[PDB]
Amino acid sequence: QFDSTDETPASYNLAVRRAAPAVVNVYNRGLHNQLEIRTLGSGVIMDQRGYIITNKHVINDADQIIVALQDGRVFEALLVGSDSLTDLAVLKINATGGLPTIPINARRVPHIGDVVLAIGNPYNLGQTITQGIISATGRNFLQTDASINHGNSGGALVNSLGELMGINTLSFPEGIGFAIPFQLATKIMDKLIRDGRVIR
Amino acid sequence: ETPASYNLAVRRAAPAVVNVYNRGLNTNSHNQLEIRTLGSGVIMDQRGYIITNKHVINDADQIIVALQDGRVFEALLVGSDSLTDLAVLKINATGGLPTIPINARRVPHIGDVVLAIGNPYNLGQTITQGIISATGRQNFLQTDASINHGNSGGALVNSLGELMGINTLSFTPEGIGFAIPFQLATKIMDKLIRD
Amino acid sequence: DSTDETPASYNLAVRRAAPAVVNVYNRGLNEIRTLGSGVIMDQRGYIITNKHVINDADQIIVALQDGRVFEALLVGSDSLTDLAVLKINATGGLPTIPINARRVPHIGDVVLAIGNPYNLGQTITQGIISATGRIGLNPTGRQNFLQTDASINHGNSGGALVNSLGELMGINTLSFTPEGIGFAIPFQLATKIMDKLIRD
Repeated sequence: QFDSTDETPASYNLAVRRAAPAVVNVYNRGLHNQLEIRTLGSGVIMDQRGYIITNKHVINDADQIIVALQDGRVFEALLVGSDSLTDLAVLKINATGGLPTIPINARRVPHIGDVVLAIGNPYNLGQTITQGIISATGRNFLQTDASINHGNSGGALVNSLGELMGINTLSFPEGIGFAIPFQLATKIMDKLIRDGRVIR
Repeated sequence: ETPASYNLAVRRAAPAVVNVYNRGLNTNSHNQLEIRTLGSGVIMDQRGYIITNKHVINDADQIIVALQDGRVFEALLVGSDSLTDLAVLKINATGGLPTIPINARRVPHIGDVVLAIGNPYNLGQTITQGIISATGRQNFLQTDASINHGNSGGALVNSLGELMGINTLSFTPEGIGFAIPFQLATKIMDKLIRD
Repeated sequence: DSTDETPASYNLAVRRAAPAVVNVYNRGLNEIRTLGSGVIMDQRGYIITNKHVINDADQIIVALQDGRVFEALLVGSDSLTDLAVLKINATGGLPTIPINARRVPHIGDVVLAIGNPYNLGQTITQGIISATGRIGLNPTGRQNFLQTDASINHGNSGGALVNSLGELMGINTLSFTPEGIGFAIPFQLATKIMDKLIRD
């Protein structure tokens, strides 16, 4: 009939290996005295210093914020700042051995129709990769049909090369989810780190 | 490196997919015109004939068609076919109209990548991606390209931007949507215009 | 213009694998009590399906995409994996599912789910492999499930999850409002379980 032994399966594994290591699980814990998870989501390690972007609604009223990396390391995180208007928050973790960081191509712009992968921790199932495309822009938000669920907020939306296109945030309905464009997220992050708040 | 993308199909076809609005009098209040329902449509040729779904325009007191390039028109119902749930509209434009790419010899195959183009929940034109899941579903294509209220009457195109069908309705089931195949849609349209 | 271009398509995977995926019907004394899918694993007529689909069946019917319809015999089942092995006896040759024992599934690989959701007739849906097992304790309670966003609905259980080459990656389980979260028993395990149920 046919022998597919030497053929190559169509795959986005390259984007996964490049980006997924930098996407963390974020847990919002509350203190009767025992510390339990109140809500959860994802976050993206933006640079070597341990700065991480996540959504503000994921960390609101946390008595403790925990960050878990795909490689097994767990950290208690410091809340650097947050911004309600963009629903973004920045965390800081103090790691010793080096941290994986999300690929960022400063010159790339998402285009409608681009294939994208959503990376997050839906329903605490553990890191999950889902695929779709950029459905619309301007919304400003990117819209995508890459399946997003509770637990994906604050995680990454990357293209087939693993470059960050945005930070998943909202899920409207089938296949309607939104991400904050990476240019805006990066700008808000720098302001939160520099000023501790977004001056407008 | 080049990101994998269906942006070419989008640029070739999305310009011809319109936002359709069915406005009716609010007879429970003061008969003021208000949006009763909405969907999408596909501009089929330069004369301004547009295919949409019959259920989207049923009982409209006024049919509005909005193009992605900013132009807005009031449209006229040419006719409909309840069996296929298709309707044809006509707008009178000047300056030229974007039209949907049609390859009359392309045969849709199960597994072909498709993009559904429409206006779900009136959020503005939205592109979703899936494949052709089955055919002859009776003459209907089935697809897992996400379809939502607002997509009805819009275009289902392949990665080249060629029209594969007119999205009609989705079967909580996930990823089950149907479209009238383009050959049939076209035959029905010419008949409604003609007779 | 686009006359000579070629539409992106997974029709090849479909042509290679879909003929071997069957519609399974569990009938009870009186009609249809429940339905699902199955995968013909070899020419002798051995078929894998899920145990829950055939539990308590008075008569198990198997329908092929080529239009042949058979009454199947239950060879055995395993509630752990929720797999059942059926046997049909046919005069004509039988289409079998492509199996590449050396293929290692990767997170990010494109996959097609093939089954009979809602008894609409065989349906192909596309997604990617979202995860290949879990190292820690998690909601599935298990460690080797393949997870995928290829749309899975009632009727898909027991059907095939294949890659773009048509190679069997796994057997889709019961349907999991979450969106794009579905699970399959990896093919290496399904193959081993089937052999054990056939021999003893």
